[PDB]
Amino acid sequence: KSVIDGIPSLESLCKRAASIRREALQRVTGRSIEGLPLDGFDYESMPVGYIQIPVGIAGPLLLDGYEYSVPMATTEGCLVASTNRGCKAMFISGGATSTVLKDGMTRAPVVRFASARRASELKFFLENPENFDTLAVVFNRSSRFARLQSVKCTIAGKNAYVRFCCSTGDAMGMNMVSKGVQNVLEYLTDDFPDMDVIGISGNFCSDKKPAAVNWIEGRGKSVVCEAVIRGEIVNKVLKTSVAALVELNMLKNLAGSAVAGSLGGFNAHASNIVSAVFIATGQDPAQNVESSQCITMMEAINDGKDIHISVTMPSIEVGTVGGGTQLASQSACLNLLGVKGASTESPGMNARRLATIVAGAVLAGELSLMSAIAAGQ
Amino acid sequence: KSVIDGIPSLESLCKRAASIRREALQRVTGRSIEGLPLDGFDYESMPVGYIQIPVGIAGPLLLDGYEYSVPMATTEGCLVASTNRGCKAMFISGGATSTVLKDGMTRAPVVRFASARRASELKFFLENPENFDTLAVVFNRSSRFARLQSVKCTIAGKNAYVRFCCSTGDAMGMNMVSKGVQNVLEYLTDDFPDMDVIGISGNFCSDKKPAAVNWIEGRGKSVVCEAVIRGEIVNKVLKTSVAALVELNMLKNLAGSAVAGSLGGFNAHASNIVSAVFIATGQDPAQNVESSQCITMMEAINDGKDIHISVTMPSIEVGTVGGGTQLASQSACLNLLGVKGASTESPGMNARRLATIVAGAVLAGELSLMSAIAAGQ
Amino acid sequence: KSVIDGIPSLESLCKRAASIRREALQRVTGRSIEGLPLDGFDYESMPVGYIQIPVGIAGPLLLDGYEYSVPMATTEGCLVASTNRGCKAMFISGGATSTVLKDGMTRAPVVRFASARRASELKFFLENPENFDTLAVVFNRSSRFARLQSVKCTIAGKNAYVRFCCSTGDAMGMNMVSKGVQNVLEYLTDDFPDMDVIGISGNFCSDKKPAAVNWIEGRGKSVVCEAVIRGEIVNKVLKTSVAALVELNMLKNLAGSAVAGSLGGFNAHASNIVSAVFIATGQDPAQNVESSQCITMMEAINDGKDIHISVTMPSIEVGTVGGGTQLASQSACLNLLGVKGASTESPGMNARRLATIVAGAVLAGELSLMSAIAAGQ
Amino acid sequence: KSVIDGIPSLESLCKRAASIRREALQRVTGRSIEGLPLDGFDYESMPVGYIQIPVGIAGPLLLDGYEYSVPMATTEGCLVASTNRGCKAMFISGGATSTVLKDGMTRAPVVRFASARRASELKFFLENPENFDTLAVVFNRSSRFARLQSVKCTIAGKNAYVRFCCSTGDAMGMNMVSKGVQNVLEYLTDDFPDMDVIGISGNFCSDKKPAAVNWIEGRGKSVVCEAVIRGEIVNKVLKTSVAALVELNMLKNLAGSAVAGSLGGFNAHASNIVSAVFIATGQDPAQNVESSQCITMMEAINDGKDIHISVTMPSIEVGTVGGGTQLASQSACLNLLGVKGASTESPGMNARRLATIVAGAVLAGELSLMSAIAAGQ
Repeated sequence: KSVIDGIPSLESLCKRAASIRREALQRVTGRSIEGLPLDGFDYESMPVGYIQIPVGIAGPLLLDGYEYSVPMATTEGCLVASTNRGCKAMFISGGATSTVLKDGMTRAPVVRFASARRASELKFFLENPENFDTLAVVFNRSSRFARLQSVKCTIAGKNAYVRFCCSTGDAMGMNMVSKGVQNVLEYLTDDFPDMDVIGISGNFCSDKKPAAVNWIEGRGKSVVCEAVIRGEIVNKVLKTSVAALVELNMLKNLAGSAVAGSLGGFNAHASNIVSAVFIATGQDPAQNVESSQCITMMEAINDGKDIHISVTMPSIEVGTVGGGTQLASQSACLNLLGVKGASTESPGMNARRLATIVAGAVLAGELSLMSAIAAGQ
Repeated sequence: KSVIDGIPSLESLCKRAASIRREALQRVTGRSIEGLPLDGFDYESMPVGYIQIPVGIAGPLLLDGYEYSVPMATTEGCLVASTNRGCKAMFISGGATSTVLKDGMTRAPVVRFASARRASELKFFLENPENFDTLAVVFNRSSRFARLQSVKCTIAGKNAYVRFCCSTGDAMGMNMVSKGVQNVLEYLTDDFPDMDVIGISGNFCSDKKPAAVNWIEGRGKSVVCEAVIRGEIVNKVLKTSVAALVELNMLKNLAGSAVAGSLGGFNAHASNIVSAVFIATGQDPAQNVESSQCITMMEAINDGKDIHISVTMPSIEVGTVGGGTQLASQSACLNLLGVKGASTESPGMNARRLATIVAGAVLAGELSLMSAIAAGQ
Repeated sequence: KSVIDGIPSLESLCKRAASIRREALQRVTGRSIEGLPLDGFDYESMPVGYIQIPVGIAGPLLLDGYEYSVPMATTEGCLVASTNRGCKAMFISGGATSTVLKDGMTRAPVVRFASARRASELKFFLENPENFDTLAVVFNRSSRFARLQSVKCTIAGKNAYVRFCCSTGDAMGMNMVSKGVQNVLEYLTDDFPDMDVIGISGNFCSDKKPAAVNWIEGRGKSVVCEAVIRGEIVNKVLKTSVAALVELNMLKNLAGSAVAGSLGGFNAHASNIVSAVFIATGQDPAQNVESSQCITMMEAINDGKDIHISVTMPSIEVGTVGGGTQLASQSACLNLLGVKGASTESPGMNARRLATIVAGAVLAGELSLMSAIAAGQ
Repeated sequence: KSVIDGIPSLESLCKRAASIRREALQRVTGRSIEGLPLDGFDYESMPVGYIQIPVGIAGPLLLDGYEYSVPMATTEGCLVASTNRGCKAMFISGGATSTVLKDGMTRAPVVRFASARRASELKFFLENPENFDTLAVVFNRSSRFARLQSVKCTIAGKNAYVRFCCSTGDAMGMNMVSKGVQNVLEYLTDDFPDMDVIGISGNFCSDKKPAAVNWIEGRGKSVVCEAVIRGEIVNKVLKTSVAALVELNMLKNLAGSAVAGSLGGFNAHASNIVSAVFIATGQDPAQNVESSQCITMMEAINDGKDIHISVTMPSIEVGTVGGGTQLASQSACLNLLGVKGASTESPGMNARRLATIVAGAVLAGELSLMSAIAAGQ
């Protein structure tokens, strides 16, 4: 208790230190943090406690022939219940099919020269296919798992925003892409000694921000997920018509988002589902900003009898290794999905499958909410 | 254990039911969820468990003359440590000043008519100042706390996207604005019996999506937060110059975001800080998407000797009543900030103060990360 | 010819001076400008000649009960021919109906203070309804025709972007809104002597740039134009189906523009028609950038038998007085439309009608090109 | 005159026909088009006349070591005069340096399949480097000058937006890229007989619309143009300081455009200069919408003594062959610049040089207007 004393004049004595700081904070603050638990968490895995978010289960989600019980960390029973209704409707409709369209994490440092002419010489150097193997060798010293895929260099005046894209195995891969970029920036001091490195991120990555570069180019896992709901199931189960769902999608998710001046927001509530699964599975909750990017498409097929439904999500940023993924509670949620840790089969397959599951759960959420709106007409 | 049996052929027997579903899920799934705790949570407050996120403390944050210990729910000690460094630098610089520029939650139903001419008659009706008091009376039956502020009606063909804005006291207010919109849509069946209500949300709100309507118009709390760091402190404490910080802000947060095609992403990592405080204080983590919207400005003042730093955040969506805010752990975090529950002084003052604290913590995070980048040159 | 001499050692001796500069330019340049005419133009109305663009006629365009022969200044006979086909199809379909949703030109100076707190005091002052009549009196000294409608002040750090909106009679009104803004900025030196005026335009207007402020808020004339094409005419004349046109609109103008990351570009070729009419009628060709902003909507009506078609154009910037509108050739084109000069009925009615004609011609162009694409399937 | 009769009962008897239609139009319309000339134009090169726009000269513009007299087709003497002031300031500052960063015209058809899985198979086929030479051979039958550079396929649900990029020699190249796309779509019916071609343009090109695809990826000529103005010239000639110009650029062209929600509009008035040169040189005036895309950068160099100024313009769409470029008056304006017709040296060099001249004239306009604003403080 004398430790709490010196309040007078943290960075520690983990749990013992955790306990000391709590009393110091309540004493100095004058505020009770009574309902914030200390006990029940391994702090070895400036902590003062931990918050609790309840995990609900949505499913079974039938995806590429497999059944998933989707963990959703949220306050609202109504989000789990609604996603669950979407899972049931797709389960009797042959389930969902996912396709991974692209897989690579990006980092875009800003560097500058004395002229745009000189900056353009870095661009032409880096984008010359003959130089790729050398840049990749330098980059890939980053890690066992780092594989450079591309370098795109955008010039703005005497500045270059140099977008590196690489695979990172089952890691989300922000630390890996960064080490790789540092290798290439050090290697470049030979042919480019006039280069000033302004920052490891020039906001062209673009990390934890909505950006057209990510919508156009993708970032992390670019995924499309689709299902066909038969007319008879749209009528009997979803209590609407093919026509009403197609029209609502066009008026709400396409025209409405257009009128609102949306960037990547051509969907009903992808953000709700992405956030809940992200927190359950120990992802970075700040990457929900670009991971929720989605265009929902609903089209009449088979002479207007059935509906083709899809979500296209260009920038799902997930990993199954590192960060919050290796805490006990979040690890258990990845294990439920069968994507805990690195892939046995081939590096990155677990993080890819996680991305397809997010997209499948988003498709279920879109079908359920859009059906409820349409049925309520 | 026979309950787990009928697996054969949730919506319950709260904790007792919670326990039953867990065994049913592990048995049916074939997957261990061993490290997901059941015990230690009041389920009365389809749950199968809860995840734990550790809470670190950033501060003291000196804001409008008061000192705050900012709870940050995150995996990374480095985010708390960095935000803490920003708090110290501002604490010796006279602290931060916040200004609330606007406060109101929005909902934008999509309705349609047989013609754009007819849709325009709803627009001119709703936007006619003589009709406001009648619309407000109908709207404000929503709640003791519901106060209609404005109605803006955007026409797209024969469709109207009708944006309602109202104060909601200390509630985030999505349910309140929605009840109010339903009152007005029912009242309108008199003068507009030809009106088809397509949906309570036409994506023009715009909720949990990045949209220019929210950047231009605001949503929830629109806040600016500012501080002045003296040259001598920029040199000795932040290990950089006024010139280097102003140039990095222009090249990274302004030019870089512009080159990336950003919408509201004119900042270094507002999303990181917003997400951590949002989860600590039981906010909706999906509203991080628009609540992270921020332009960071850094300008040389006093003949280039000092630096004026600010964040302008048009759409911070927070409440201190309802949702996750009334769970034990998240309640304790609001109580630390002194903004638990409804305002004693005047309804909405707690949710406003919470918004200013988020903006202050974001300013600290921006100063710390931008200083570290600049100092690393 | 000695004048051309002093080539030796812009701003003049109008036609006489025009002729002198031409020889000086060919002599000094070494380049023949033989095919650029000098004769045939009244230079009294550093000119070296004039270019010629041929004027084709599209119509009759049946709009709000009147018939128009639409002058289109363009190189391509195919653009006039296609727009003409659209006019015919609408002419047998009952013609088009326009609605003016808003009419006001904007200017947004950037001003700054020592703090965001102080900048916010200008915001609250300017947006306080009690101050409006005083601001309007100061503003409206601008002109006989200047009528202030609104002032919106956006704060970014210690800077204010102050958006003034006013009616300007039949003038496009950029010079009028500017004089009015100067009056208000001078009047404000009393209560705001600390205010630094950084520029008369802070790019928030936003003039001759694509900006979400103009898409969301409008600028100049905000217009919707609509028509109904009967199934039998879609089949027999346009050689397609209602279903094919609705699907093409959703896949091309909505989904396609969304995938492209469009701002206000939810249309097939509004820009082609706007540019041609703008140049014919002596408008500012640089304002084509925001005047082409358009969402094209095509919806099945009457149990899928007929198609409702519309264009919604939030920022058509036109005048019938001042600028190029009072040159001989462009005056003749306005006179063809019956909108030459100021309105006899009421100030602004000619410029409003011109805006509805542009929207009608755009609707015709959209119907023709979209029908040709659909029919080509 | 009996021809005008049958008014009774567009497509012709060129000038003879031109004359007939004029009387028919005045008779039927009741409107005089007296000041629209018929005589003075070769109609062999549904015309009813031609408009006249006066051509002013800006320069000399010193660009990559050469001097240019820049033809500007505009109503306002003040735009030519202002651009002229910018040319003088750069002329005594060592002139401007341009760099072409990319050169290729794009077309993006929308095609669809029964599934996103099947659509993804077209993507992987088209983006497989092993298939490139076959696709290029099929594409390049388009023309002597058509050279396929890249194919990027974006999937949205069961739809593919397939972006083809090719060089087109000195032609703007919209017709060439289109023939090439038709070759590839016909060749694909072998391996993809299930493919439905919805349209030759799916708005992902993106032609005559502001789109992030063009800002991020470029379209036509991507150009950067730069100059250094010495402190002594900023003081004595431009009547401002290096500090004031850098601050105005950051507050107006960067922060202001950001606050406005601009896409590619990070500049003062690029649109004004682009439109004037486009019309003078017979370019497509509708392509001003994307050709005006520009970020203006102004940075203090040499210990704050001098200013580095640049424009980066990702999508300048110009040709010197075909369209309006081969009319007499517009041909004379290209000839003044020394870029009339196809390149003798190497195909495309004339259209590239034209693009660098536009960028140089835009830089001059930006320097002049920004200096005038700064000097007026």
